[PDB]
Amino acid sequence: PPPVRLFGVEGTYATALYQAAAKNSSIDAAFQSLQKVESTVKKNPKLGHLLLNPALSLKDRNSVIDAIVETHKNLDGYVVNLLKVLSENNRLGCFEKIASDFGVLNDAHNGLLKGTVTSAEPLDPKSFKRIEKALSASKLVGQGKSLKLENVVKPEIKGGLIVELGDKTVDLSISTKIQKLNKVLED
Amino acid sequence: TKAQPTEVSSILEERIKGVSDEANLNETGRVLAVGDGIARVFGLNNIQAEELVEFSSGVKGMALNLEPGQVGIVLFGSDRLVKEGELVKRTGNIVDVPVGPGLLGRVVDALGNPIDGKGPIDAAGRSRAQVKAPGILPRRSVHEPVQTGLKAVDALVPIGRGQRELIIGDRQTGKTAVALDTILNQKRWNNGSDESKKLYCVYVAVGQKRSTVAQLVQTLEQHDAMKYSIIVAATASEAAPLQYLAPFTAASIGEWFRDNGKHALIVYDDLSKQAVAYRQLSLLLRRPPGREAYPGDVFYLHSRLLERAAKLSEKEGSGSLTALPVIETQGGDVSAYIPTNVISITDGQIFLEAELFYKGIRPAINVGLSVSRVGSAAQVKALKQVAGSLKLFLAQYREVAAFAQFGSDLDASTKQTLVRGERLTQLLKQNQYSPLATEEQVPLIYAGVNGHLDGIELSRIGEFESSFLSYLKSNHNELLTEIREKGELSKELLASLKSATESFVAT
Amino acid sequence: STPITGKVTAVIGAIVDVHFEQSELPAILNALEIKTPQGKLVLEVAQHLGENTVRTIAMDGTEGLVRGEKVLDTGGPISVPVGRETLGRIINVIGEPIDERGPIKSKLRKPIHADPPSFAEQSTSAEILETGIKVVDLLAPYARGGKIGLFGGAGVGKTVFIQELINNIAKAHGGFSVFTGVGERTREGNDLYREMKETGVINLEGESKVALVFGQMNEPPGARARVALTGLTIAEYFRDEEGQDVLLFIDNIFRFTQAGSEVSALLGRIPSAVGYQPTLATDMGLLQERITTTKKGSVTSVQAVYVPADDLTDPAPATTFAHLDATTVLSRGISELGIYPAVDPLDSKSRLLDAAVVGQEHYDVASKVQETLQTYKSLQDIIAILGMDELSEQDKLTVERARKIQRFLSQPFAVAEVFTGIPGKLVRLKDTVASFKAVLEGKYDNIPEHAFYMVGGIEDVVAKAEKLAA
Amino acid sequence: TPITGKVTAVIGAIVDVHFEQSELPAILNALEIKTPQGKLVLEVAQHLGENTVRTIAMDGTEGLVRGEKVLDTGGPISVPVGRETLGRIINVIGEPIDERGPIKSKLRKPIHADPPSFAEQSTSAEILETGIKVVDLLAPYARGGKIGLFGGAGVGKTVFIQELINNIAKAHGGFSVFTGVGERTREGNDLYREMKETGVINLEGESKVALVFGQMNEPPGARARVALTGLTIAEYFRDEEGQDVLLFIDNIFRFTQAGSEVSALLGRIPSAVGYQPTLATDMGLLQERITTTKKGSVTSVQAVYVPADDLTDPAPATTFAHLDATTVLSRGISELGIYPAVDPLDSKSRLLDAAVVGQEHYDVASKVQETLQTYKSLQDIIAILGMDELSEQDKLTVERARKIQRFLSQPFAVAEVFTGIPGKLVRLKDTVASFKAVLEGKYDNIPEHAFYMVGGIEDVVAKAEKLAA
Repeated sequence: PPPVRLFGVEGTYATALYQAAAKNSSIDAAFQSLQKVESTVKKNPKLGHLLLNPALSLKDRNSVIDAIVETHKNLDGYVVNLLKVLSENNRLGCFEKIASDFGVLNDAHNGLLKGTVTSAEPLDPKSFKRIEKALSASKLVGQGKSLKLENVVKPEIKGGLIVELGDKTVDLSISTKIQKLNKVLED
Repeated sequence: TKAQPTEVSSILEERIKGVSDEANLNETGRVLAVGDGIARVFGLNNIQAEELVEFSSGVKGMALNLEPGQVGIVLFGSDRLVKEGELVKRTGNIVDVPVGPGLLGRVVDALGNPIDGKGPIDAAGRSRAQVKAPGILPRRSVHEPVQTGLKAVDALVPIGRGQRELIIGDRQTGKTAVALDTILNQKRWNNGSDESKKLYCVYVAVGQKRSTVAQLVQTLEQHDAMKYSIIVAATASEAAPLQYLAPFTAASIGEWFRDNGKHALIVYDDLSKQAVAYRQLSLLLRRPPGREAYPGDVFYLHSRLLERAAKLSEKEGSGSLTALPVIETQGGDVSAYIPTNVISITDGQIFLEAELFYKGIRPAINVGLSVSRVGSAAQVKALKQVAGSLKLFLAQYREVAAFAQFGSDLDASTKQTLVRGERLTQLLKQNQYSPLATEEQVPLIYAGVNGHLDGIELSRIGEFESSFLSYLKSNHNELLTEIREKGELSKELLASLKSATESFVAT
Repeated sequence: STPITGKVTAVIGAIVDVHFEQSELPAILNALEIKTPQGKLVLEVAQHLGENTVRTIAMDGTEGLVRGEKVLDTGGPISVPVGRETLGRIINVIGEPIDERGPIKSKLRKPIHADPPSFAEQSTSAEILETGIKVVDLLAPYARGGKIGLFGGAGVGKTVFIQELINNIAKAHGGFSVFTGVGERTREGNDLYREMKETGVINLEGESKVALVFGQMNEPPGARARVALTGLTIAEYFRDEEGQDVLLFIDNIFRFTQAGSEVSALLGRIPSAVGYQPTLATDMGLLQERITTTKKGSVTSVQAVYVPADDLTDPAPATTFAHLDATTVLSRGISELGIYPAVDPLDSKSRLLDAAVVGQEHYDVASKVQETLQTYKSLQDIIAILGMDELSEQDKLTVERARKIQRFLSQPFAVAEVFTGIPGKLVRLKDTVASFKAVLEGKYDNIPEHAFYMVGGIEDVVAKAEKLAA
Repeated sequence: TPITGKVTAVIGAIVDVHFEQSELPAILNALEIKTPQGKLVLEVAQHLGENTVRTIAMDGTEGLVRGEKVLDTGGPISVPVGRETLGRIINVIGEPIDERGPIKSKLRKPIHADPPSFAEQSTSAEILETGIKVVDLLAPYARGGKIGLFGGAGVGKTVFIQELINNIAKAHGGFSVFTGVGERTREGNDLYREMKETGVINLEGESKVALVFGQMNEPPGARARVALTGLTIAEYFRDEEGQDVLLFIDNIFRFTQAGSEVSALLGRIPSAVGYQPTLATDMGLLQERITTTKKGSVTSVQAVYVPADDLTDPAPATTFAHLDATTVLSRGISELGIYPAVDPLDSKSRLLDAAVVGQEHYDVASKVQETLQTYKSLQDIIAILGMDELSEQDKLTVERARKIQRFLSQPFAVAEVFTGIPGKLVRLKDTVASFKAVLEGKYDNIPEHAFYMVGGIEDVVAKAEKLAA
């Protein structure tokens, strides 16, 4: 079965897509072509959301598909069959949804495990590196499966950081500790 | 977010893979979900509605939902045979049953297999489960008696051939016994000749345990009446689709009698259990309406079933299936949806009352809640004359009786009524599993109505009835022959009968 | 136009969904025909559900429908035939001759759906219909153009009452009548057919002063619902385009409710009280409003209603109760007492019994009758238990007259020469008023009680006194 | 190659598995998930497709980790049956919970089995005497029959059943199965002790009884398949060992309840009241797996906890259909204090025919019914207007009926303790005679309280002497 079954509707499309291109290989190619047409789809404003939204027929949708394969003639063919499927199921609002999911499955297949280090402020590159090193040398990412890690800045968190990936987190923020401390001296 | 039945991942991945099946979308299709005895198969787009589909397990199932991609095929068997991904190949036939005279002396399951196992059915045809009701033009007005041998039924709510008469009343009030009495009196015609003057009785048993059915066949074999009866059975164990299909295929068997021009009678016991079966079937189908717990369209099911019994014209060979529905009433609630529906469809009600069962009328028919809309035109001409004011007397008795239990100083007129009335109810009293010949119901009603028994003490009325009949059998057996032969009472006969009755007042 | 082809997608009961192609959408309330070995299955378009997929209700049986079966669109509501040829010919729900006389149609067809007549169109009646049935004439006077309503129990000779009305009133009047039967039994159908052939109202060598639309309940629920609309349009054709007065008859409108309840549930609409359709009111309303006396014509409906388990507090009778002008209650008890008409006089109410409308004399006489009977009913309890003798001389005279009046109500019916044998009597309105007045004064208290029983007018009552005397 | 799977969902005790292998166990197959608490037995009930079955879980869920290994046991749970079942109390899985150690299995049979054929059926008619006065007079039981109670208070139901076991099963010599579906653990312990005491279970000795006991605390799903297990044990005796058996089932309302509980979770939109939209079929199979075939006669006793005492509820209603005789027990008669609490106007038996128990028996019963019905009829009038101010004829009837009502009493032997009155068991032949006399008003001349809570006519005479002092 696919690397990581995310489940969920619209991810049934992704699952299907994944296994279909997995058994014929060339998943990276499929993903790349899908990304490329997806990116120029977002960067085309009519059919950027103003024709991604339902209000079209099967037939009118089909002619939208025909225009889509004009946009980048030769994608990977499996994703051209996917476009047909999407036309027939008359979903296209969950087009980017499938794209994101196929990416997750794809980069899971690659083993590129992207994570995140939400923090209050942009952190030092030494901090980035040390955390990445530690994380690679941890049980959590033993390595063998590639590590990507992204620090993001979220203002809501007040001080500290939380490292997250694999549904395994170490939450060592300041805000939470303050909360608990306040609470315990309100008792 | 939409979830379509075509978003099944094996289907979906095949479509993405380009190449996809056809022909397994015509005459074949692959099961994909199946549980609750209700399959959903993908394919079969050449399926016609109501068709029978052969599961590769060997299960046969009719198809009741043709959905926008998945045909919902109701299994006739247990799903412990069926399993996911099986192929089903369309039989290509809507259900059909063998119909013939060979069904006489056969207990048969819905698909027409002898479950009494008296070997192969001698089937003179096959028929289809649904057959639309004969039109107005095929019909001709009723003119044929049916004498159940129960005095109250014949006198008060007469039944004729073609009529729809609903037997309604509380659960297991020996519901079967009321019906069985009719069958037993059809021995009298059975012994006789002219086969269109014989009712070939079809007892349909839905939802009942094998032991109950087995007892019935023993009783019938005891009365040697299985020699002219067909028992179509669908026991409780037998599948809900098979139970649903059982009345409509019983009807088809009946129509074969009609087609031959012969007359027959079909007991549908219980239609209520058909309705429960259809409730479970509908809900298992995802069939949307609760209907007060019975799905909308149950009235359509019952209505189409019942209107397939009719008295036909002589250019239709003068056929006539007569029907007797049996409806259990949950606490006597006639405003319950299934009871309401049936009452409208039928042309009579034969309400049975529990209190009166205990009071000693056994069977007990609450004559207030019993009607026969068609009425006399099947009541013997003689019996019509005698029982003319029997209805009035009883009606007066009912009003008077209400007053009477407050037992105040009685108006002379009321205590005349009270005394007469008390005797009349006791006169009516029936004895289970013992029909009575109409020729010998005419004397008893004459005696009672002409007040000869009003005097005779209440306790010994039961003795009197037996003895009176014996006395007439001994002495006025010529008179009885005439009542049998001529079936309307002449002035001379009325007087003769009066003289005989008068003599028997003092014994 | 060109064929508008739809492909069935789901056959699941009466609901059959069709997949018309783009730019060839039908419209709500159109009629689709599907060619079948059963002739033409008619589907009434009832929803658009999206992407050129309609949800339609079947009018013929849905057995053996093969998935993706081509569906033609007629393009508009079911189009009946209308004409003066409709008179004396029997046509089924889709307007097809079941009398097997072949083609019926004048020059016109009309849609089954039609808009209710406007406020402007309305014209108020005041004419007094004569039924000849004395109890009805005095104590619940009917009016020509009215919306008469036969509330009563389960088919309690219900058909017989209606049959008598058709037998008397139809021949008597010069107008047309329309008998519409909503899912009435095929036994009843054969009887009606035979009966009106016998009474010659239906004369197959001549014209008929009535048309028939006999609906049978073997027909699916959808057909049961819209049989009423079909009949209604024929009446509209008479009222409007033939300009004449009519005397519509519908039977039984509880079946109209039941049918509608069923297809509401089939349509998936959340059922209201006692399972009855959420659209019950407006559907009843549409039928009822359509029938009215305009300045184009006048149509006098008699709509039978079946009061399930004799409980009219049940919403379906109660909803109809509002819409009908001149209610009539038929009671099992009164029938059982042996009085045919089974109409219970004190329970029947007609708002046409307004004093001016029927004239002061009629009103006063009828008030006196009503009081006399009501007193008698009150006194029934005293006589029964307490005793007859303790009643006053005044009370005793009122009781004796009431028993006579009670059985003076009893009059035979011509169509119950079959259900009895005694030939019926059509009694003039004036004669009835006169005869009841006489009785109250006790001018015929020298006549036996049983010489009022089951006879017509005063002349008959006097004659029957002589017969009993002999 | 055992079918491996993962636990996709754990929505209540209706776990869903996703088999990774393309092999798919069929409906009613059984799966074992090896629990760190033991094992959990699950039974495949739907195939929802995408290799995701939906399985009923027969043991108490908790600690389930989604993804846990599944193993396919295949087919319905196959219990072990034999003569070795006799003298064991066995759990749903068939393992002795009375710690008699593992049964020496002979034949192990799947819990689900198809119900015997129409041909197989044979109709018995032999009277089975009870010795309870009301039972004997009003609704005589038959041997091989399906007997029914429709009690509302289980406190009374258990006593009634206990009395039946006490009388009938000592007289009976053949094998007997007690299957107690969802009943009180304390009560079950009482039975186990009592049975062991009355030697029917003799553990050191031999037992001609076997026991299956299902506690009401056991998870609903477990309770659902307790019944099927018992029917299998019974079937083994009936068929395979051929012996004439007995069977007691109490409380079979719990079978119904359990189904109603699972139904929602299974994914079925519930039918009226709340009962599962599969109620008729499920009940049907169960009551047709209990039969008197031509290979054996199994007298079965079914006890129904009518909820709220509403018989009109569909679940009691569908129980009424499959029973040869019923003896509805109701709160009113309990309030009247009469033990047995059998309604005398709500009992029936197929054997009440005069062709069976004789015309004289039937006539005696007829008079009792009519008299009591009159008495019930005049209850309104009695309250509104004095009983003195009723008709002379009626007052005799009323006096007779008050006596009849009291006469119907009879102290139980098992509950001789609970009643506090030494038990009374009276012959059927004696009963008919006694009532006949009373109806002829022979003993109508002595206190009404002398008929109250005591047995036979001779005892009434003696109690008159006691009262007279």
